Amino acid sequence: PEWYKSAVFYELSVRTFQDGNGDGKGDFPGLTSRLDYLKNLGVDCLWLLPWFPSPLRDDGYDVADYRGIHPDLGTLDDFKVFLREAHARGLWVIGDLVTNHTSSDHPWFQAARRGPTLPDGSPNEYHDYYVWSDEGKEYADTRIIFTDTEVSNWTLDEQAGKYYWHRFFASQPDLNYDNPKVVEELHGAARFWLDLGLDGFRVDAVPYLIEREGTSCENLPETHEILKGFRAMVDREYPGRLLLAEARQWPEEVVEYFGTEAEPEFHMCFNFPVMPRLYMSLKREDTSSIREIMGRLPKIPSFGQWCIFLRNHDELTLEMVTDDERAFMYAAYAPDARMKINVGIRRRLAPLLDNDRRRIELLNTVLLALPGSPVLYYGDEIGMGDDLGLPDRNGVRTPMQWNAGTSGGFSTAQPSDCFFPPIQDPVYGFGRVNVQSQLQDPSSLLKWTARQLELRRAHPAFAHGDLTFIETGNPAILAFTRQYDGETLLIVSNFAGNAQAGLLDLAPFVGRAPVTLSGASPLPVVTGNGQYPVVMGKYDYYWLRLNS
Amino acid sequence: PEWYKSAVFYELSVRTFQDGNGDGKGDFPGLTSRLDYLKNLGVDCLWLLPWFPSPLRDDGYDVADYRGIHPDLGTLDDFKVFLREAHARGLWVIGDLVTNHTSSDHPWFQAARRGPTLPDGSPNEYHDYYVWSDEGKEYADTRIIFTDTEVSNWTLDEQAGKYYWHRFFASQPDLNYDNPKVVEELHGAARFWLDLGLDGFRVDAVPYLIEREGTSCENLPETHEILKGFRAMVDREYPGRLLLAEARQWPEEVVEYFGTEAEPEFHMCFNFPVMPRLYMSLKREDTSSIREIMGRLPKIPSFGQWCIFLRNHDELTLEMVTDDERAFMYAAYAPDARMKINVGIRRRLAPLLDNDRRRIELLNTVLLALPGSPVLYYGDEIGMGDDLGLPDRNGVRTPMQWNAGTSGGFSTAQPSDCFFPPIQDPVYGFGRVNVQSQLQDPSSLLKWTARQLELRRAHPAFAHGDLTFIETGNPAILAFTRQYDGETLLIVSNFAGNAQAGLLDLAPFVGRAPVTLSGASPLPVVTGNGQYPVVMGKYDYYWLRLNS
Ligand SMILES: [Ca+2]
Ligand SMILES: [Ca+2]
Ligand SMILES: [Mg+2]
Ligand SMILES: [Mg+2]
Repeated sequence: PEWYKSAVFYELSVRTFQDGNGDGKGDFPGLTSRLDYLKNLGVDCLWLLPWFPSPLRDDGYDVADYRGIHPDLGTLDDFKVFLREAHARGLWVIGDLVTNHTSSDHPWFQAARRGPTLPDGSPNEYHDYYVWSDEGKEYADTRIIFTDTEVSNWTLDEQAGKYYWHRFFASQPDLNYDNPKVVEELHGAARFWLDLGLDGFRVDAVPYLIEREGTSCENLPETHEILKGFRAMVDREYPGRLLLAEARQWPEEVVEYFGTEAEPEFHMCFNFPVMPRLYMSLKREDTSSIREIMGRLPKIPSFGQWCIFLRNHDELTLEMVTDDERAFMYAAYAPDARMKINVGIRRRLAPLLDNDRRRIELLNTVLLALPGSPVLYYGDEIGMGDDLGLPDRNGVRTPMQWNAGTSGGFSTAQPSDCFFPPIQDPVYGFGRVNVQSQLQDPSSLLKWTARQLELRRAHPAFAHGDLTFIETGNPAILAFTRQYDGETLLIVSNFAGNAQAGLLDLAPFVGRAPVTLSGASPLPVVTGNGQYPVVMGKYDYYWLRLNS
Repeated sequence: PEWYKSAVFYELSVRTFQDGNGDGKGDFPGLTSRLDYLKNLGVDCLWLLPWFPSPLRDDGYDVADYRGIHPDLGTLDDFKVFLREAHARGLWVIGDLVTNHTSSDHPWFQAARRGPTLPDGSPNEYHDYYVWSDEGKEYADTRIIFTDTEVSNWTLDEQAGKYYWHRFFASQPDLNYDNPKVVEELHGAARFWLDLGLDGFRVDAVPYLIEREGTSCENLPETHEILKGFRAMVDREYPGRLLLAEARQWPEEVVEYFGTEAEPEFHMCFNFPVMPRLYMSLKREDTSSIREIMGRLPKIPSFGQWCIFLRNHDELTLEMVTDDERAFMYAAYAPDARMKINVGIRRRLAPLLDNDRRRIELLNTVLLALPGSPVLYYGDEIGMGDDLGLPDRNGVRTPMQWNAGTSGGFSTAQPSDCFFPPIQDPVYGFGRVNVQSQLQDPSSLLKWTARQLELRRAHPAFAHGDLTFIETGNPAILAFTRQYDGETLLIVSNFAGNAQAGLLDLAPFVGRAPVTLSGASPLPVVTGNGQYPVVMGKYDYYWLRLNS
């Protein structure tokens, strides 16, 4: 069983996790000091957000050199030391491979915008690196992903006197995947890092690579043909290593990015479609939305493994839901206008659940109990909040809060001089929410989280089991099984804020004794026709074993 | 129905609650400015600890003047407006009344220790206020309560040249209750406050009033008669007021202190024995002991009511349990030797339960669902902690933590200057635990507690209903019913730290559906033989109503 199947991932922005030189910006020297924390929390893989040189207009997803380390974060040596030390400790590391586009400041585009043919008469290698147009009329019927900023997907470079394509920001010019030179250019970039010992990538914005006139330009098969090339490259050149796709898409298109047994594609994809239904079912006290969405997920290849997440560095995306659901979400979870952005809500996990421990522990159990490898977003293990006064998605990207000293331990510089200012308010401020406190608090959320991860660690049916929903007779109770290697788990959870009664249909399991995973307290043995009755308190989760 | 029966009491010390002027001592003006806080919290009566002028040898139970107020706290006027402002907001306030003895600094005793007659020949009215002996030998066959500091119960005064009787500290001389002038004083002290519109008294040290040769000098009939005299007086002149006995004796020893229908005495007494038991049941995962001790409660007069609590200004008293019981408690709740004192444990509530919100709620619900007027202790609504770095039981008498400003909002004095220092530790310190945070946090403990007091208030069966334990078939689960006026309450509670299953014997209520007091979500109806199977999560509490 491959390593990425049993792994727990944890996502972080180097620039915001821990600064080590008082300049007010996170860095690899500082990240390297903290590796002990992550490891003993129960994290196996780190996934760092982009670390490359870049004018930082989409926080360094606008890459200006693929083989660099942004000055801010340290040097290539620091990076190597970081890597060596993660590895020393049993930690895997992966990064973000930004494939669909670069910054407008990349030397490549600086050459491209000269003209189609060089002033000395000769032709320009770099102009057919990008995607140009004269009138800029192609690919209408194409959505504008950054709706609150971009009015079109073609913009007008003056130096070139033509239009260029960008699904994202104007300064993030899209890369021409019809030019096979460009495919070799990125093959280089991935070799570069993989040679250093990096254990994989999360690859970014992958549906949008190839663009055909008369289609939406998402999930095209040519796109997939390209990706197939990369996984081919890795399957040959670097056995073991991981490829992980971000695809914000409906469930039938999302599965496509695993490929087939015969034509393998990605090792992992994020389960984007389950994550909103989690929040929705919460507010509706109705888990149906969850059952439907999981029931629309085909078997994936032997090698595939789902990637499960609650939140991340981005807005809670609501693009891939019906209009009716979208509006309902906004009213229930985004009452103020500055809580919205693009087609999504820009908030951290805890503020979304109104800082309610009970609801928080609940939705983390379901993150753990589903089929996949879970990824934690940094700071949510201690219950960090947001600063909605920061532009774009910066309010969920504040500094990690280590203790109650200056800037919460992230830096010796005053908050004002940090790159993003650490939360100081009475509820979510570092005064009250920080790691050092919760390493001393016996009942803290951090201890709770460490202690539950460990519990999942001791049962592999979580990581590797099959799944099968149960009948509860009550939409607020959601039950399912996980079997793997002789182990049958029964996970029941109550999405209602008050007590709820179910009748569980355990017909398949007649004669078996249920017991608690924690302490094996015995429950009555299934009998009769196997209709097991239950009552459940507000937001309870029962994690169970069935013994034959 | 008499106000004291429905009410929720709240115990604070003025000296430690809020400081108006920055002297570093709480006082009435400061207290006055926090009355909205208390109104909104949900409580009905303020029990104040001793505010009388005193040298403070025995924490102000050593009184220098029963008709004044200690100067640290304010003036008689400050008190009158505090009282006018409490009342204006529907709060009753009661005070501490120390009947058996005064301080050696009381004028009475200073004037008493001259001699049986004056330097002008004439006799000395105040010689007979206290209790004198020539050889000091009477009243062997009586114990020395404070076995630690005191040797004798007679102490030699050189100025009077005689011995005086004192049950307590030698600076707390017994009043001479066989002298009728003194009974007059006791009545006049009580009348002073009752005129100001004080609503009642906690009456202190009653068993030891009268002392007789040849007895225990405890619980004597003569002493009961004075209290009847006392009760009689208040019924005549100030009807509606409350007299509550402080007195730590088993419930069947204490019933007497209510008196009888014909000859009233005290309106309320404390029930001590359940208190330790709730704690023990939790950690033994077994509730027999609670059932058993409510089972053994005597009948009490119509006007009677029991008082009932969790923690307070003193140590968790383990006098009222078996030795084997006392060991379990010390083993489970007092790992550190220095958490022990005086057959008790000197820790606040959240620390006792490892700051575990679930356990903390668990226990408060039961306190509030059980018969008896509950008294809550300042600071436990926000989960304050303790300072064992302070002597005696001053660990649990730290200043209230209002916000995260200087001295946690209590004073403008720096922490070192405050009367006792506010707690600053990582877990329970005012940077992390305070009112300002908890009001701003939609899911705080403080808000929860108000929710719950609201919930109690809506169902009179909690104040006036009878009590009937049911079966469950599993010790960790504790179920009972409250009934008054047609309404029937069913409150089920889980004392185990993991899921548990029960079979509730609801035979008396077949054909009836239980429903949630919170959002009125209903459950399966009761059917057949009336055995109603349940499941409960760790430390759950189910507050239910039964409809016909
Ligand atoms: Ca593209
Ligand atoms: Ca006496
Ligand atoms: Mg730095
Ligand atoms: Mg003062």
